[PDB]
Amino acid sequence: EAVVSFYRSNSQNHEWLTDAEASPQAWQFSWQLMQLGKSQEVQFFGAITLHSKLMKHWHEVPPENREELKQKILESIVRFAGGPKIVLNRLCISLGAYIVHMLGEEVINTFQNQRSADVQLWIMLEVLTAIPEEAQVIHTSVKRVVLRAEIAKRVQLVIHTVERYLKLQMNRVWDAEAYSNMNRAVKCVGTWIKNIGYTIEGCVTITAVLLEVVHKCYWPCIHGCMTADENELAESCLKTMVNIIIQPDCHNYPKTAFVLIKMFLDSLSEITKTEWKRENDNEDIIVHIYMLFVSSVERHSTLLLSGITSADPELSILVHRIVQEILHCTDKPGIYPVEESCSTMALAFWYMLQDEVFAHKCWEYIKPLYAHLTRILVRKSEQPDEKSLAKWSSDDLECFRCYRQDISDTFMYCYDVLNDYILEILAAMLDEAIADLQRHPTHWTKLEACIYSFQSVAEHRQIPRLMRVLAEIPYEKLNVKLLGTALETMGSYCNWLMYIPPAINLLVRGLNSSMSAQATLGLKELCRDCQLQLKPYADPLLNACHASLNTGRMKNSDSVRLMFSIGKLMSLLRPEEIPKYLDIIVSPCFEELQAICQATPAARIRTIFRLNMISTLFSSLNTPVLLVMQRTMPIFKRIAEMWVEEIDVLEAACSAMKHAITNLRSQPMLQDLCLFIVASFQCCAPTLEISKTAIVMFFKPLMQQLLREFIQHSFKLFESTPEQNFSNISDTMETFFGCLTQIIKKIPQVLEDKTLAYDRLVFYAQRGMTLPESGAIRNSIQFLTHFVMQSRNHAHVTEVVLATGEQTLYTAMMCVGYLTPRSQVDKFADILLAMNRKYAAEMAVWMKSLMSTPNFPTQLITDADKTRYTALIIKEKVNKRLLQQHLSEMAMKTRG
Amino acid sequence: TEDFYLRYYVGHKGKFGHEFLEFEFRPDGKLRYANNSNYTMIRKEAFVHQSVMEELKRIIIDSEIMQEDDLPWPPPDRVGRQELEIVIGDEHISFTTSKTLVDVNRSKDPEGLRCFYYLVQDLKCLVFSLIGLHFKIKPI
Amino acid sequence: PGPQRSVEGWILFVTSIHEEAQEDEIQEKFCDYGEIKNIHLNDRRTGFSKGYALVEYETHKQALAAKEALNGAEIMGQTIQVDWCFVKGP
Repeated sequence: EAVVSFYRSNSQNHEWLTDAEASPQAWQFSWQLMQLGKSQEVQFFGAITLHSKLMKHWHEVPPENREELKQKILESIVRFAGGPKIVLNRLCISLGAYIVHMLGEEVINTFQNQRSADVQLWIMLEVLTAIPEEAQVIHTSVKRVVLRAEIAKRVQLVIHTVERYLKLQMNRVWDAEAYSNMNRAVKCVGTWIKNIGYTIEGCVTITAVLLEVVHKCYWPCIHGCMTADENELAESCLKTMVNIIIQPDCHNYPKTAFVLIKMFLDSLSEITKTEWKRENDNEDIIVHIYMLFVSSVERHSTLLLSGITSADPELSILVHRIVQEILHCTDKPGIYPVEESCSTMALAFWYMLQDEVFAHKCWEYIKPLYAHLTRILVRKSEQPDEKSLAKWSSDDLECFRCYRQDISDTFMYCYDVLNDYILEILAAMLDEAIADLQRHPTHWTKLEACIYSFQSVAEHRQIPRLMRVLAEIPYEKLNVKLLGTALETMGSYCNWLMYIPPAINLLVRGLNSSMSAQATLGLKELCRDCQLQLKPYADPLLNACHASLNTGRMKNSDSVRLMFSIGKLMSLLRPEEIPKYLDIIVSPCFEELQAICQATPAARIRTIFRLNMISTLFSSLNTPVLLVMQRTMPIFKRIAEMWVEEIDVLEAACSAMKHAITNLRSQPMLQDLCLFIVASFQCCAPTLEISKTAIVMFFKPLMQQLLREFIQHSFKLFESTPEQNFSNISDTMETFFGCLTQIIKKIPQVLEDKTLAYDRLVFYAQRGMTLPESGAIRNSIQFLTHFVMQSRNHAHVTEVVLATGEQTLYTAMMCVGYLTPRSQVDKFADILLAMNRKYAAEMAVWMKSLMSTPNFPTQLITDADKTRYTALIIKEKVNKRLLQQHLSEMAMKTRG
Repeated sequence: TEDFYLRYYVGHKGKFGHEFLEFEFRPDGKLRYANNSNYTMIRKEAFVHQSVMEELKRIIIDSEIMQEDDLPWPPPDRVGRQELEIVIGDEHISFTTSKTLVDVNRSKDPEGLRCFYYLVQDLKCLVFSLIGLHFKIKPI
Repeated sequence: PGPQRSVEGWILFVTSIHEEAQEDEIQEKFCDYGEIKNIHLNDRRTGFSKGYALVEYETHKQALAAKEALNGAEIMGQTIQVDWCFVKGP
């Protein structure tokens, strides 16, 4: 009954209680744990136990007391019907899973036994539904095929039953408890349809009944907001219908397929029309109806397509009717997020048809649709009018953005039908979009939507119109929204530009307004893709940019990208002008920093910006800049002291340093680095990050000394209290080794430096694995794994390996079964493997000695299973996954 | 943790057009693939099963292509531009290089490029087998 | 979840396939459940296998029968993991 404490804090504690559900006493304590008058909290745990045990430990069951188990479960169900809900349901499912096992009549007597009045039926239904799903996971020690086969033999009973119940209810009074039971009923069926398969030919009966059930839920509310009960029941009716057509086998039943689809259509049309009304009462019903149609077409592509061309009359009409519903669905009014939740449904559908026809006349037959659709999209591509002034919540706005993404993708797709034709329609809608603002200048929605539609196709005369239109549009007159789109749509057309002069005009202009970031992105795109072309305007932009930065109005965050465009523009500058521009554009950044160098949390920010700005400008300017860095190297030392205690600023400065250092390889920089790093070291994670980066580009003295200092300093930090600090040291432990690992593969002759103290390295490396960080353990491991690799090639290093030989594999086996979390076990099979390829013989012995000849690789694991795992581990040197399997099994058997 | 995300891109924007091969694995298991060849733009999309996401990950974790960096690497050049963006859990990466035995050696870290260009093949081969069956054809 | 039919039929994604595993091995335990429309066993860095295969069955009855019956298979030493290759949505 200790589980109670856990219910107030389930998450941070489980493990105990769970394994207790595994022990055979679980059977004895469950029924006692869920007695009368006891807390529902533990009673649910009493129920989950019996359940898990019935599916997981049927192996620990006495065939002699089989029926007892049932009678046992039947009594509880009786006690809990009316008591706690969650429990009853759990008991019901327990009764079901029980039955699953008896399959190899049971399903027929279960039904008979149950065919309070109301409750009784709930029990039965819940019981029968839980059956096909348990059989899906329940371990019956029986081949799956026969467990499926047995159940598939009683489907008709299930449905025919439900189908019988429903109709029976179609004549009586629909009690609240009646809807609910009818829900279970309809859901029961559905579950059996997706889990077990039945011929569509026998689903026509129920299909029709459910249909009328739906109707009986929708039409009384029309005169259309229905109770949740009617809605839940409706959905479930609909979902089951979906499950009915989607079946995998149905596709070959062109006959039942048409029949059912025709009845779905001719019976659901009305409801669709009524909800397409603007007085929204249920958006729920229409999504499922529209969903069902869209889906039923997916499952039967051939019927739909063949109806188009082979044109069986019955099909040409059906198909057109099915598409009209979906087309309507797509064209449905309102913004996707707020007014009509069916837009996604329709977009999903077109994708299928468009790809299905591309994978005949169907292409031409789809053109009209495709064309019409495109228009609809742009229509839905229209952002919410500020009339509603976004009375919506960002959720909706955030989701709309996602929506638009799917809507622009759909655009793309239809572009594949008409490479240029789509361009025509978009133009047409833009011309109208012209007559929209023309008559009513408040129609920016249609302007932004139209523009948006064009940008949507920017990934492939109609086009330039767009450009001109953008120039003509007086963006300062309409809502800020147009400026952001206009600019963004232009950025996407970077390629088509390679019309550039006005592009600049727009971007620079777009910077003036609220939406700077947008213009920023647009600019950066242009700079990256058509640099040569902007050379004439490089002198201009570069200077126009420096000015735009002056106002503090521009966001620093965004201002950084402008720095990117600048650096890219500078490249296209003349000899004379470059440095002066750099001076005019870089000096401020350093001096600002310098001022702060005077010597706070408010200063930390300014420090970061200036540092990143350079970092960026450098990044793009690496496409020289050496003189700039030469006279700068000293200030990074200074910034480090200010930032000695703040990694944030630290990382910021290093990045800057790194990006500029990149230019040197392609040499005076190396000197201040050892100076800048000698100040940094004087042991956060970024610090070693650069040391490695610097080192890896120098593949001799400059590098060896920095690495040697690099190792010896790390130890000092690593020298903190092993117990806590080491745990606390997770970040640096991962990093340090991650770097010493990368430095190994490249810069290999490095392992050559006899100077390096490896015994020390490994000393700590074996600890990290045994660390408390969830992932840093891979680094230590990864490191060791790559040392053993090179170690087999250098006697010098081999020594270290020989000594650390049995020690490592020991450290590995300790974590793998006693110290390393259950999940991070596989990360060790790397070192165990690296040791078999270079030292198979040695590893074969260090393994037997630590596993077969130890008192306790673990106390629980069996000497037998221990000896065999030890054998497999040493035999597999060609597979790492295998190791992970042999490793894991033992890992389990080890911890118990 | 659900942060898995993979993407790739390799194409040249010459005067003759933008040839390319760029596919992407979305978090929800959506595999969009696009490729325009000039011996035509073949769009493709599909939701790969959980397990496929797992394999993409496994291949990535064993290639240790998450440690490497394009810092010393050859940036994109007139001839080409390769992109790789992987994210697994709380670690996100994205690389930039040009398309391509000697060119890789002459690069700062040939071992860096060798791993990168080696994973790409491991991913290329997968996304191709995936598509090559769902739609009956690879790119030529 | 939710399997997806492919142009050629239904496909499964077999994971945990031995590294030395050849088309013959996979083609040995997957033909017993139906006439596989196609098969696929993806090598790299001279490694004979990549650990996975796209087994395709004309039907879905066979695909599932296999998916369930071949889930714990232990070929060439390692156990395998058979899953539906393509699902139909997130």
